Amino acid sequence: IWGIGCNP
Amino acid sequence: MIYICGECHTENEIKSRDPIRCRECGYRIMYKKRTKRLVVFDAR
Amino acid sequence: MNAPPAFESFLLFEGEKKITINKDTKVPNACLFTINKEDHTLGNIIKSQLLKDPQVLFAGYKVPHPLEHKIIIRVQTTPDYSPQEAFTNAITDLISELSLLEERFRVAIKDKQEG
Amino acid sequence: MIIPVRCFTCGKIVGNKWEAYLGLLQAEYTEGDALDALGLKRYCCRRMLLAHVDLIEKLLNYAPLEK
Amino acid sequence: RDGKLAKPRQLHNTLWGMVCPAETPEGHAVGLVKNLALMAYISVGSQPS
Amino acid sequence: FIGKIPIMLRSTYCLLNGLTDRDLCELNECPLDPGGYFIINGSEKVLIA
Amino acid sequence: SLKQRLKGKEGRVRGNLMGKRVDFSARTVITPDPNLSIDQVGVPRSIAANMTFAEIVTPFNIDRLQELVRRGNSQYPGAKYIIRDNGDRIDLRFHPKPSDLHLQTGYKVERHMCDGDIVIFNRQPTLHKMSMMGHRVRILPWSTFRLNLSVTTPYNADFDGDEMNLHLPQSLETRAEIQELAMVPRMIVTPQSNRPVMGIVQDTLTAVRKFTKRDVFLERGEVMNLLMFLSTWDGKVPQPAILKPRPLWTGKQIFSLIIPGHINCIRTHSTHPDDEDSGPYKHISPGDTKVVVENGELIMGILCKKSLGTSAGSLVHISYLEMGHDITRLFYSNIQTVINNWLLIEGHTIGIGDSIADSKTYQDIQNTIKKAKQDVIEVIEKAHNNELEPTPGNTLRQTFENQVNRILNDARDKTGSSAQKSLSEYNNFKSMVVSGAKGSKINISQVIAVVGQQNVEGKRIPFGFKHRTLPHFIKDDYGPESRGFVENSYLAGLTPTEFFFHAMGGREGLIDTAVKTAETGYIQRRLI
Amino acid sequence: QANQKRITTPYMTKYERARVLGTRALQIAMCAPVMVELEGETDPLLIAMKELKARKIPIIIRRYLPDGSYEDWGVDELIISD
Amino acid sequence: PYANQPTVRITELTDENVKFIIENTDLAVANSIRRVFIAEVPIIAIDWVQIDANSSVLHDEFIAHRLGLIPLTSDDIVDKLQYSRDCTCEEFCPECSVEFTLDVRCNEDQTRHVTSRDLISNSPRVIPVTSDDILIVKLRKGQELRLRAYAKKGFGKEHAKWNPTAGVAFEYDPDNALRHTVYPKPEEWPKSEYSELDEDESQAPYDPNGKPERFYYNVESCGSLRPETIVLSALSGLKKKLSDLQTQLSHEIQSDV
Amino acid sequence: KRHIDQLKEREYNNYSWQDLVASGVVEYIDTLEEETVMLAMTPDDLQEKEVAYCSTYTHCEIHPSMILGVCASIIPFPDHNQSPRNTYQSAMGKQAMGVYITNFHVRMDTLAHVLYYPQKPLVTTRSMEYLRFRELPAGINSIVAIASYTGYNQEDSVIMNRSAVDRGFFRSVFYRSYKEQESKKGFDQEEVFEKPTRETCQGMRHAIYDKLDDDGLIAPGVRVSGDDVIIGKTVTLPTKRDCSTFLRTSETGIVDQVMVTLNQEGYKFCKIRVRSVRIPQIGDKFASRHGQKGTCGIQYRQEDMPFTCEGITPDIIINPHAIPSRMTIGHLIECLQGKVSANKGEIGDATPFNDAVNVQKISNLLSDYGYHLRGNEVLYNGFTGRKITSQIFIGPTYYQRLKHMVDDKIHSRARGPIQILNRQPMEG
RNA sequence: UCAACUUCAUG
Ligand SMILES: CO[C@@H]1[C@H](O)[C@H](n2cnc3c(=O)nc(N)[nH]c32)O[C@H]1COP(=O)(O)OP(=O)(O)OP(=O)(O)O
Ligand SMILES: [Mg+2]
Ligand SMILES: [Zn+2]
Ligand SMILES: [Zn+2]
Ligand SMILES: [Zn+2]
Repeated sequence: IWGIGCNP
Repeated sequence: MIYICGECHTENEIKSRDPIRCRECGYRIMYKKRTKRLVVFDAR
Repeated sequence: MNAPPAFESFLLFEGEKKITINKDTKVPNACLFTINKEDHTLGNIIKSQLLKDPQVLFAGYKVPHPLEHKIIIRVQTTPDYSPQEAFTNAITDLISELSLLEERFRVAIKDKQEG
Repeated sequence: MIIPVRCFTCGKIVGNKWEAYLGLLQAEYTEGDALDALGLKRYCCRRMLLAHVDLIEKLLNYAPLEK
Repeated sequence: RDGKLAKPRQLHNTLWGMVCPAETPEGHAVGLVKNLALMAYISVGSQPS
Repeated sequence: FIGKIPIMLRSTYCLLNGLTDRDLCELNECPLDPGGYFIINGSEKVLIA
Repeated sequence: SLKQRLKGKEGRVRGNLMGKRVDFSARTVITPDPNLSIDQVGVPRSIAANMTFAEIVTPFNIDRLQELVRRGNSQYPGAKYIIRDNGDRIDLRFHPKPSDLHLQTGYKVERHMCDGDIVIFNRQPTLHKMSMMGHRVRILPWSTFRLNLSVTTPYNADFDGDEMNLHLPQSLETRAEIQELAMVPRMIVTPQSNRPVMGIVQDTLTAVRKFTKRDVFLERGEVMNLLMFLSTWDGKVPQPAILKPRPLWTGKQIFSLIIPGHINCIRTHSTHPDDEDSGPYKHISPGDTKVVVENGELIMGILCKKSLGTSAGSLVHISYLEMGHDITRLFYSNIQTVINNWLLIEGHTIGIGDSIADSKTYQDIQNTIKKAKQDVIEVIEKAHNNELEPTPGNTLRQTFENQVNRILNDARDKTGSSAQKSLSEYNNFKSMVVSGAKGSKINISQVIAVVGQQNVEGKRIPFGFKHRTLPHFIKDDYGPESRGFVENSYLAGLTPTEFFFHAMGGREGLIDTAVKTAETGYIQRRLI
Repeated sequence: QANQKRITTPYMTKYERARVLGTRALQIAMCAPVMVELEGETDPLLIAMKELKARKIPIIIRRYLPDGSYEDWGVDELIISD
Repeated sequence: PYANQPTVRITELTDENVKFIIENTDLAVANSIRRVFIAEVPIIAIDWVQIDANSSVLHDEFIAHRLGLIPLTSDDIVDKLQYSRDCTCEEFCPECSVEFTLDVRCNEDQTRHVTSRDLISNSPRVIPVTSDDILIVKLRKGQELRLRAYAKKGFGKEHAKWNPTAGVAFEYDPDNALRHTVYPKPEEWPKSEYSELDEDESQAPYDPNGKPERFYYNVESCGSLRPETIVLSALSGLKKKLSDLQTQLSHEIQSDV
Repeated sequence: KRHIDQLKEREYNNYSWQDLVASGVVEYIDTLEEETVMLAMTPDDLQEKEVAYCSTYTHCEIHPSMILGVCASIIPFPDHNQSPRNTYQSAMGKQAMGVYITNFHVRMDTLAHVLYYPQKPLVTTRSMEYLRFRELPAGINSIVAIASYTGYNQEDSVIMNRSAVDRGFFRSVFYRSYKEQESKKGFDQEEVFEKPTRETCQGMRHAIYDKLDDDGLIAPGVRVSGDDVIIGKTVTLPTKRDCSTFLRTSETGIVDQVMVTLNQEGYKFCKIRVRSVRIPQIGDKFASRHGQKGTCGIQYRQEDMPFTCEGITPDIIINPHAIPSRMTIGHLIECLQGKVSANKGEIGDATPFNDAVNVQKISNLLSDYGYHLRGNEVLYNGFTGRKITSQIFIGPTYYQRLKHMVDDKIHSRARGPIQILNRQPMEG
């Protein structure tokens, strides 16, 4: 829910 | 004991091994009626 | 089902002492007063009044556990003074202060009314 | 179900004020003005009347078990 | 519920406005049990004639 | 007579249908009760879509 | 069939022999208790009255056991049964049995569980051996198991409705085995990663960070009150750091009395400038970062998860490796008690004002978002005009997605950095993040600046409808808003499409958790 | 085995300490004579710990080597882990 | 080495409120006086209920709860009444308790509001602060409430039903000069009613040698005890607790000797 | 405006939603048609001429908040919370105690929990009106401080005010109903409701059979402690076998209603309902409307709780450490809006996508009523009286009492009953 | 004071 590399 | 009727709210006395039907209304749901012994409630 | 009765908070059960005094071996001239069935109301008052005393080197109070009902007051005094004497003097001073407060509050009441 | 006696937070009696609150609301008073007229000052007490849902009136519609 | 595939459970875009995005059970049934949105209606059926 | 079909409550064939809240209270039924369930062997059962 | 009886889980081999339901076990909800020690657990009276321990009547304990027998099952500190030498179990619950109340050496009194009993405490799943640990019983009012908060991390337990199993050893031999092999102070350091399993956590960690700042100065009464809760105190008040104008101690000076023995440790605080070590003020550290404990005295530093947490070389780990497990138990307990009372003084909170940022900060965040959206538009135009060229190993679609993702992630990071610059010293989000007690800079940034890109299956929000994400967006829109980017913060409030896309991301996370449990469990069973 | 050719560790392992303390405790609770002079200790496990500290527990541990052989190490001979 | 001499100035005195200021006193003494206001002032409240007939919608223990929370005038006899534990007689008697009775039936069609007025006390000094009224229950036609209750002396430490006060407002250092509370942005914070600062100055200058004094109290009565006598009873009860403590301490010191 | 004015006069104007549909104003669109339709979330923001995103909108959403279901519609400010937290709140709101139905007295349902004093939320969503949450609410508004007080709120637990609990706060009634049917299976073997006799009936128990009336059924109004005999049923033995029902262990209730009827078969059928009044303990589970729950860590009296200058002590203290990781900012906004509403006298509007209710506007409104903009308040420590140095966030938040209570979960075993096949301790 | 089954909840 954050970014592509983070968390969903 | 004495059972209060569900619908007409008239107490009827039904002996043991007797069908549960109130006289004068015929409703088949009776209620046992509150006990004579009294329970103490702490207001807390 | 495990709820303690409310009266346990302040009513001593039979065979329970309100005050037990045990000396503290780690330091000379120190004592530890355990008050049962008491709370912060008495503990903070006594600790403050003990702190006001100049010959009291250490004064503190603690509730060892919130669910249980006990107060532990450590008092250490200077040589030539006794921690028990410091505790008694604290209690008497607080009693005197409260009595003066009562008299002056009664006077203030009577003056706010009737004028 | 019925207006609680005593505000939970402080303990001021709010049980006697529900019928007066409803009457003041019928008068014209806004909820806040009615709460002020009843003397409720702290928001803890105003929550008691403002958020109360009186279900006792709905429960009284059902007929009693014993008449 | 036994199937561990994370495809049938995910909130699809087409669920917008018709199935609640928030309300789903958690456990073996995440995303498999759904709830209607407030304004959603379900067709009752009609004769095509 | 071929059988008995359980009736969904507050549907058109339920006795509670078309009754004002006062009449529902006379029958000891809640005006706010949604209906949509069957009473089978005394238990309320809800068909899940 | 006979095969089905013996075959799987719930079969005889696995469901009845490898594991089985056992007696002398109690399950109830857990609630916190900062006042209990690490090894102590809090047991309700009813649980303690049902469970029993058989004690052999000896000449030295015959009087106490006969008193317990006289009390019986009804009065709580009593005995449920008396087992004779023959094996006959006289029952103390049912009827006085006045002739059978007598005790002689060799009889076994099944006394009720009392304070000081050793019990195994368990939480499911028992992933590692720290999930079953031996605790010393303390009987407290009310109906929940009460455990120290340093012990929550090994059990993976939080007090939000969790329950814990309790198993009571029934023999002196197995009681000694439990006490030595599995006592909680003996389990502090894990063999899995040669790090402590337990550390200071939650309120105590934040309050320790605040307590050990240079600013903290404690007057005489506060110092005495805090020393009251230090169990290992020698009874001597340290000479205050500031003798004049008014005698004022320091938080570090009092925490030095907590640190046991003579422990030497050097750590660094989380907000330690990398420049400080290279440049001047190495040992002065203007921010009071770094941490130096010499001779068991905190000379300088602010403590956080890096010093008092579960990591190798921590003050906790050094205490275990140097002073022993008993003294380390006392160390944990004393930290929690005195720092929780100072926290009663100072206080801690979270409010809306923490989420609010400066007006300039909000303006900068908005400008960064505008610039990023404009750059994404430019990239989309390059792709549409076919100017874009594929990155090696990637298709044109993949390289376009990567470029857009990079732009959006860099803007998100810049907005997050602006939000974090905005934070004051008093900010409580920052307090919890700096201490390491809870939260992360990612959370602060999402709260204050930008929630970020919502991605499902490692890609931006997919085109679930026909060639578009939602019906509100036009077909073939690859811009940030269409594909899931959430520019509003949580405090600002997500717009409806951002809300749905955020729901999609959260759903993916929940599905991942639920699916994960079973596969990992199978793997663990196979390995064992 | 003999006093010579003992290959196992001189230090008592944690498991040996646990089982020795538990066994001695159970014996003490079963009216077994107590070697050390208890200083008002009425708990069998505490008395067993006290005996272990004084190296007066009358037990010899038989450690089975994986080849099938055994070595008899007295509790006194073993070095207490704690 | 001795206790300070406190001074009291009463600013407001109304049948429901006492606003006063205590000067030259310790923070611990002031806080514990407030604490005794809340928890350790004796009062009279119903603690025994026996419901002969309850056909109301509310169950019996709900009715008992509501009856216990009802305040009862305890101005004078609460000091005369003994605790039930202290009283020699078994159960309850006129010296240890007060008896109330409720016999209400809704014969009429209109809903009957059972109020505290319907509670009838055997002793005139204790009345349910009726001299609207607290609503115990609403009765539909054909619904009846009959009960007997006993009201006993007690203080708020046992149960909140025995709290004599509604809200005790306690404030010290109205302008932050001891810096006991450190404002992150002082200007955003509203001024206190007792504040003497000018509008420009958010906080008073830090006083390094200061100690909390001049405590401000506003004690609101629940109607059971007059707000003046709440404060007087609290002071007297705290003094009595200290004197009992001193007696036990002297006895134990003598025993040690 | 014509349609809206006629709907506003809905009753005594005979204009309804169906007339709105018949006019062609609104239309029902399914997912397949949703694929072929350009929608606008709002008319003003989107249809009106601007930098032209789309100039071919074919439909407009009536209101975005309708994308949520029944349970998520009660969540106030759901757009300010993390997404998993709204799922958690849906799940927990299915578990809150309230008045489930108004006819709860007539119904004899096993495991019925009904709250003493339900309250409607001070911060409410508009769609709640259509969920009847005002009519049958579940939960109480409570003064909540987000603070670390004594460590008993740590992790996810919650400190509670014992005085408030003593004044009726979150007190519930648990009704358990027991059913027993006398039946005849063998021609000579029958079951009869009767008070069992020690000599006449072979099977008996230590449990007291005195409370049973002549018919064999306990009368209403009798206190029944755990393992007492609710219903006395004896079977003729081809002397008699005791099949009498007993209370569930630790029920400890008072009989409410005893109904005696005839089932479809014609046999006598008895239902007995038992009241157990459950006061909040220090194991019970309470949750906000924002997906963060917790058991009661400890209960402190009003003298011990921290107090404000006005004398207000929080009903509930929750640990601050809950907020940061979960990012449930809707909780903080709901406390602020509840404070504003309670001081103003209105009921706050927390519809998900209002766009007319910023946090700054709520803060400015709270400033007018004499409080700090952000809702922080100077709290005085209850034990010592000293001002807490950090000003603490206090406000009225709606809390729900979940059905999970410690008394139902506490269990212990010591050489009890054992299964026949495995000869191992039983399950449950 | 049985046992199978299902479903629903709790981590
Ligand atoms: C943290 O991990 C725990 C454990 O792993 C254990 N657990 C829980 N459910 C299961 C399950 O189905 N199967 C297995 N094997 N274990 C399970 O529960 C996990 C977390 O779950 P959550 O993510 O909901 O914890 P919140 O973050 O939600 O805590 P709030 O703020 O409510 O107190
Ligand atoms: Mg949990
Ligand atoms: Zn009839
Ligand atoms: Zn109030
Ligand atoms: Zn008497």
